[PDB]
Amino acid sequence: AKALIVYGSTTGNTEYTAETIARELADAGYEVDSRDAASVEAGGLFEGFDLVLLGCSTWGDDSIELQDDFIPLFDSLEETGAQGRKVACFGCGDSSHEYFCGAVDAIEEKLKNLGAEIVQDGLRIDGDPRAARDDIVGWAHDVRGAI
Ligand SMILES: Cc1cc2nc3c(=O)[nH]c(=O)nc-3n(C[C@H](O)[C@H](O)[C@H](O)COP(=O)(O)O)c2cc1C
Repeated sequence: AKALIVYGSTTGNTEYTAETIARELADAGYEVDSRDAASVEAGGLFEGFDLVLLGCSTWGDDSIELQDDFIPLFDSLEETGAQGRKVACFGCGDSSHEYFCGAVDAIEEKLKNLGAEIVQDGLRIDGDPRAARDDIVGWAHDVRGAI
């Protein structure tokens, strides 16, 4: 009944993606809360939520880095209340890079170590998200059925 959507986005790709997802969940009857990573703090962030969706863009010149706003959260993921919590991940990227949506893997690896429960494989979007719109909607739909 309650979902938290936390996103880290620079050029607004991931932000558009997060809000598409939320419409999908709010439509199915969930109570939704969307938050910019810049605005939140890690201590008990997952408290009171049945499902969490975390999205981030991928950066870095010579190594894989997470979006700036997300870093603090990622760093203190141990304090969010992730053990046994149902999560799913997403992000925007560019397949011209070697590690296509490398942030997604990093987060997912981190969550499993914490004992989170990963409901579905992460959504990884190439180029412009409005052109992968049906894919976003498809995923939200799948996420829903995997609960
Ligand atoms: C210097 C740089 C490095 C990037 N590195 C990667 C990468 O390793 N893997 C990937 O999929 N995308 C990579 N991308 C691209 C972004 O993630 C992409 O432009 C994305 O749509 C931005 O998402 P946002 O608006 O949510 O910030 C990089 C972009 C730049 C400028």
